[PDB]
Amino acid sequence: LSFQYPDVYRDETAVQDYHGHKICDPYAWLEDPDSEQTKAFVEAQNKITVPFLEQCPIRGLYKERMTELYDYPKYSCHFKKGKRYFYFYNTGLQNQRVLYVQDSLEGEARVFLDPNILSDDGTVALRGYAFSEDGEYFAYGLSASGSDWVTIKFMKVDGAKELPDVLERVKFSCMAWTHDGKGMFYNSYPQQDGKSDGTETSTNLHQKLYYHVLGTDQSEDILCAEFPDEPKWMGGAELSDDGRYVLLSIREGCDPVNRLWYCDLQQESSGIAGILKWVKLIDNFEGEYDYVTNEGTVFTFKTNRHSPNYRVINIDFTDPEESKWKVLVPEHEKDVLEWIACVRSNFLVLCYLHDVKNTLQLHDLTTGALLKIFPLDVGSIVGYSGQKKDTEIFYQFTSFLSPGIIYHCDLTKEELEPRVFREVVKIDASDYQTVQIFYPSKDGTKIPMFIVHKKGIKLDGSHPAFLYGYGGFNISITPNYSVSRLIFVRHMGGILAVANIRGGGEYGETWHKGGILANKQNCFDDFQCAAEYLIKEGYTSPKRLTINGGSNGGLLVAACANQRPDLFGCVIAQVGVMDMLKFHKYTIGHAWTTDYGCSDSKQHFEWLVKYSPLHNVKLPEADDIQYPSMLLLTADHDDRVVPLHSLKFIATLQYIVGRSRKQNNPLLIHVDTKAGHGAGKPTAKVIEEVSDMFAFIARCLNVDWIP
Ligand SMILES: O=C([C@@H]1C=Cc2c(Cl)nc(OCc3ccc(F)cc3)c(=O)n21)N1CCCC1
Repeated sequence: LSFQYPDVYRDETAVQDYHGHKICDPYAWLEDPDSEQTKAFVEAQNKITVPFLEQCPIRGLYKERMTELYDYPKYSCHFKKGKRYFYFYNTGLQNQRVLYVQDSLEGEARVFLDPNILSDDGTVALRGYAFSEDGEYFAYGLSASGSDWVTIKFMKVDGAKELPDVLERVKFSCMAWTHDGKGMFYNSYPQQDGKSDGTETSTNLHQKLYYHVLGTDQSEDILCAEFPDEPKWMGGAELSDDGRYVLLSIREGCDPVNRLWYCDLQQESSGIAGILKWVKLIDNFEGEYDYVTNEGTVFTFKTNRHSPNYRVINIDFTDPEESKWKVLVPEHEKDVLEWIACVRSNFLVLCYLHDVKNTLQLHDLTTGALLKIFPLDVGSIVGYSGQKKDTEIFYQFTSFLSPGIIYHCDLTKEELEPRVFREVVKIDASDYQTVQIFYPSKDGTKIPMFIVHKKGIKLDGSHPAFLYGYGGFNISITPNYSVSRLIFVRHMGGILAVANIRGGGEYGETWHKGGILANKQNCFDDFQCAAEYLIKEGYTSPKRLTINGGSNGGLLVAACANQRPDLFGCVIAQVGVMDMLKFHKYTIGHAWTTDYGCSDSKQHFEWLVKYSPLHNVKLPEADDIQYPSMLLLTADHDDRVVPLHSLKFIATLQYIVGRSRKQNNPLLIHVDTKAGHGAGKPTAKVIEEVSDMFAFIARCLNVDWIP
């Protein structure tokens, strides 16, 4: 190799006992982000990775092309608040998109909130916001350096006037104004020792629900709900459309279930003055209940209660027993109800997932009957606006081969006419083909996969491929426009693939349950079978195949590298969960035990230890097999998945596998600064990251640039 791996001390005395099973953790010390030892480790690692990537002549070519092609106007849906319209817009290469305001759709827009002026490198980003019911006041969250921590600030909308109000210690928070305009619900965590900036690893427990009265200090905020005996519970508030009820959704973890309590605000003795008079309508974690709208005491919810593909029910608060609920929109046999919104008083907009593609349609609130289908090409809905009081909808559609397009429909009209509102890269979609196939996994289950490539290629195994997966947390991986991936097709001759493996939401809760807990290994088997399909069918060959995933997808590709190193040429794991025995100890990791289990349980430990990437690094038995080239990407403010996961994993890879004489493929990490898990990352950093990724592939697989 062009470089030498850093010295990394092994604490051979570090052992944890798990129900009698001893696990050695010689790099446990990398769990302390503040030590001189850990800082020295990160610096030494970056010092080998950066020259390796930057020496690849493809990196500069890729970066230039990405900078050119990503430079196109990006608009969000318009949305109306009070008498004004708002929308986000990026002129092309701004680090953060900017919020604009206008007095009508025809009116001249002006800047309302520009996050770019809050830093010099675009690393302060918006994270959550809420307008008051009348649209005259505005709360917004700010996150620095990509941390999940939020500071909430406030503006008067008329004149875009900054207000003094500031809320600290906010994380994983609701933002909900009471319709009297007096104040806003939000969540905070109690003060903790050490840092709260995203570089700490401290577990987040005892989240509370507070109410902030506009024009007061945070110290005076009213505590409205707390769960002293249930440190993991998190209670989010929303107001009913008529302003009468606070609905509290209590969550215990990342499971699609919640308790649902309500407070009739008219029944408070003296306004919001302390713990509210909660009525515990649904006081268990057996199902999800997501508020859509109400008409008096009849409340409409999206639910998965006895309905793994989701359905719409009405619960009457005056007769709340489950036998009495009405099924407004029954469950479909295969299509998953993703979300539903009430608009124009008595319409419902329903978004379904049909074989991993979105559909959109309009239903009647009173009967649930279908009224109108909104035609879409094959792709995803990634934005929507239209509240109960609104008389129009906007929605944003995206696909693999065309950028986002915004549609508008005036719902006041007899003849409903969905029309293009905003359409914008100077890329010919006709040069590419997209297909969806279904391949059998190990157990026979058919798994969907999308494949995108240049039209007319020969399936002779000669092409480099980029195979992406996630597989968890009920997240569905649906088509989206990616300039970075298309550059790999056009300028590196590549084939793109996304495998819709189990654990995701693509086929509802049964699909999710097929990739969790004792069945987590299904995710990895599904993904390995996707690779085998691409190889058998002649799209690629193992030495030419790159796999990529982020977060739970980082776990995916890391486990696959350990289990089938022969199947892959290159692995890029972004912000991955690698220590499956300790993940629950840090920040919000406790919430993930609903998908993974927890090593505190003897039963769950036996699942986890079999696939935990950190614990399954092993030299391939066969002399002709080495590990694939591997690149781990993380950042120093990733407080979602603390970076120790990647630090410990790369130390282990370099020691166990990197020292072997047969290992010639590099095993590298890069740890970025002023960045976190990914949300809110500035454009400049996104461009650098994708350039790093495709330079790694180019160098490791010796791929030529195609001008
Ligand atoms: O980030 C996550 C998961 C997946 C989506 C998500 C969200 Cl939206 N919020 C998360 O945390 C906030 C939260 C909010 C409410 C709640 F009930 C539990 C957690 C969260 O942890 N997650 N990881 C899972 C694998 C490693 C990272």
